[PDB]
Amino acid sequence: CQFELSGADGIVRSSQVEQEEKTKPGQAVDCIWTIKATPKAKIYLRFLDYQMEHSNECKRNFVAVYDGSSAIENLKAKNDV
Amino acid sequence: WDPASGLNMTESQKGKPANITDSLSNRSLIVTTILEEPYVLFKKSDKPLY
Ligand SMILES: *[C@@H]1O[C@H](CO)[C@@H](O)[C@H](O)[C@H]1NC(C)=O
Repeated sequence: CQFELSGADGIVRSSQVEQEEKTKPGQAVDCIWTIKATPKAKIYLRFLDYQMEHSNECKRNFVAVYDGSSAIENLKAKNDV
Repeated sequence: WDPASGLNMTESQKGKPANITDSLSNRSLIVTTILEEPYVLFKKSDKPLY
Protein backbone atom coordinates (compact mmCIF):
# COMPACT_ATOMS: atom_id res chain seq x y z
CA CYS A 1 0.00 0.00 0.00
CA GLN A 2 2.51 2.66 -1.19
CA PHE A 3 1.44 5.87 -3.02
CA GLU A 4 3.29 8.89 -4.37
CA LEU A 5 2.62 12.33 -2.95
CA SER A 6 5.20 15.03 -3.64
CA GLY A 7 5.43 18.69 -4.56
CA ALA A 8 5.47 21.94 -2.59
CA ASP A 9 2.35 21.42 -0.48
CA GLY A 10 -0.52 19.04 -0.04
CA ILE A 11 -2.51 16.88 2.33
CA VAL A 12 -2.55 13.14 2.94
CA ARG A 13 -6.24 12.27 2.86
CA SER A 14 -7.21 10.29 5.94
CA SER A 15 -8.08 6.61 5.49
CA GLN A 16 -7.81 7.36 1.78
CA VAL A 17 -7.81 3.67 0.95
CA GLU A 18 -11.11 3.03 -0.84
CA GLN A 19 -9.66 4.69 -3.97
CA GLU A 20 -5.93 3.92 -4.06
CA GLU A 21 -5.89 0.26 -2.98
CA LYS A 22 -9.42 -0.66 -2.02
CA THR A 23 -8.76 -2.91 0.95
CA LYS A 24 -11.72 -4.50 2.66
CA PRO A 25 -12.24 -3.04 6.15
CA GLY A 26 -12.16 -6.40 7.93
CA GLN A 27 -8.45 -7.11 7.77
CA ALA A 28 -5.76 -5.05 9.39
CA VAL A 29 -4.69 -2.39 6.89
CA ASP A 30 -1.59 -0.24 6.70
CA CYS A 31 -0.08 2.09 4.15
CA ILE A 32 2.91 4.35 3.67
CA TRP A 33 3.09 7.77 2.08
CA THR A 34 6.08 9.22 0.25
CA ILE A 35 6.85 12.94 0.21
CA LYS A 36 9.38 14.69 -1.99
CA ALA A 37 10.10 18.39 -1.51
CA THR A 38 11.04 21.01 -4.11
CA PRO A 39 14.81 20.83 -4.86
CA LYS A 40 16.67 22.07 -1.81
CA ALA A 41 13.73 22.01 0.56
CA LYS A 42 13.39 20.48 3.99
CA ILE A 43 9.80 19.79 4.97
CA TYR A 44 7.54 20.69 7.87
CA LEU A 45 4.34 18.80 8.63
CA ARG A 46 1.25 19.84 10.58
CA PHE A 47 -1.55 17.46 11.53
CA LEU A 48 -4.98 18.92 10.91
CA ASP A 49 -7.01 16.02 12.29
CA TYR A 50 -5.73 13.10 14.33
CA GLN A 51 -7.85 10.62 16.25
CA MET A 52 -6.91 6.96 16.58
CA GLU A 53 -9.89 5.93 18.65
CA HIS A 54 -9.45 2.27 17.76
CA SER A 55 -7.19 2.13 20.85
CA ASN A 56 -5.07 4.46 22.99
CA GLU A 57 -2.25 1.85 22.61
CA CYS A 58 -0.68 0.94 19.27
CA LYS A 59 0.08 -2.74 19.37
CA ARG A 60 -2.65 -2.71 16.72
CA ASN A 61 -2.97 0.81 15.32
CA PHE A 62 -0.58 3.76 15.15
CA VAL A 63 0.68 6.59 12.95
CA ALA A 64 4.39 7.33 12.57
CA VAL A 65 6.72 9.59 10.62
CA TYR A 66 10.06 8.65 9.10
CA ASP A 67 12.83 11.06 8.16
CA GLY A 68 15.61 10.51 5.72
CA SER A 69 14.65 7.84 3.27
CA SER A 70 11.99 5.22 3.94
CA ALA A 71 13.73 2.68 6.13
CA ILE A 72 13.39 1.34 9.65
CA GLU A 73 16.61 3.23 10.28
CA ASN A 74 15.27 6.29 12.07
CA LEU A 75 11.81 6.94 13.42
CA LYS A 76 11.40 10.69 13.44
CA ALA A 77 8.35 10.02 15.64
CA LYS A 78 5.37 7.73 16.16
CA ASN A 79 2.17 17.32 17.51
CA ASP A 80 3.49 18.90 14.36
CA VAL A 81 6.88 17.81 13.08
CA TRP B 1 27.12 -28.01 29.52
CA ASP B 2 29.17 -28.38 26.31
CA PRO B 3 31.06 -25.98 23.92
CA ALA B 4 28.30 -26.24 21.25
CA SER B 5 25.51 -25.24 23.71
CA GLY B 6 26.19 -23.20 26.89
CA LEU B 7 22.52 -22.46 27.71
CA ASN B 8 21.40 -25.89 29.00
CA MET B 9 20.16 -26.44 32.61
CA THR B 10 17.29 -28.38 34.28
CA GLU B 11 16.44 -25.35 36.50
CA SER B 12 17.12 -22.59 33.90
CA GLN B 13 13.40 -22.54 32.90
CA LYS B 14 11.98 -22.03 36.46
CA GLY B 15 13.10 -19.21 38.82
CA LYS B 16 11.70 -18.44 42.34
CA PRO B 17 8.09 -19.56 41.35
CA ALA B 18 6.71 -19.46 44.96
CA ASN B 19 2.89 -18.96 44.87
CA ILE B 20 1.33 -19.72 41.42
CA THR B 21 0.41 -16.41 39.65
CA ASP B 22 -0.56 -13.81 42.33
CA SER B 23 -3.27 -13.49 45.05
CA LEU B 24 -6.29 -11.32 44.03
CA SER B 25 -5.45 -7.67 44.95
CA ASN B 26 -2.21 -8.86 46.66
CA ARG B 27 -0.41 -5.56 45.81
CA SER B 28 -2.99 -3.70 43.65
CA LEU B 29 -6.72 -2.92 44.08
CA ILE B 30 -9.28 -3.67 41.38
CA VAL B 31 -10.82 -0.19 41.15
CA THR B 32 -13.66 0.22 38.65
CA THR B 33 -14.59 3.47 36.93
CA ILE B 34 -17.14 4.79 34.45
CA LEU B 35 -16.07 7.29 31.79
CA GLU B 36 -17.79 10.43 33.02
CA GLU B 37 -16.39 13.61 31.58
CA PRO B 38 -15.39 16.05 34.38
CA TYR B 39 -14.46 13.20 36.72
CA VAL B 40 -12.16 10.90 34.70
CA LEU B 41 -10.41 11.60 31.41
CA PHE B 42 -8.11 10.10 28.84
CA LYS B 43 -4.93 12.16 29.01
CA LYS B 44 -4.43 14.90 26.42
CA SER B 45 -1.39 13.47 24.63
CA ASP B 46 -1.55 9.88 23.41
CA LYS B 47 1.61 8.31 22.01
CA PRO B 48 4.17 8.54 24.87
CA LEU B 49 1.41 7.72 27.37
CA TYR B 50 0.56 4.04 26.79
C1 LIG C 1 18.55 -28.66 27.25
O1 LIG C 1 18.62 -29.69 26.26
C2 LIG C 1 17.81 -30.80 26.62
C3 LIG C 1 17.92 -31.89 25.57
O2 LIG C 1 17.36 -31.41 24.35
C4 LIG C 1 16.37 -30.34 26.76
O3 LIG C 1 15.57 -31.47 27.14
C5 LIG C 1 16.27 -29.25 27.82
O4 LIG C 1 14.91 -28.80 27.91
C6 LIG C 1 17.16 -28.08 27.43
N1 LIG C 1 17.17 -27.05 28.45
C7 LIG C 1 17.56 -25.81 28.15
C8 LIG C 1 17.74 -24.88 29.30
O5 LIG C 1 17.76 -25.46 27.00
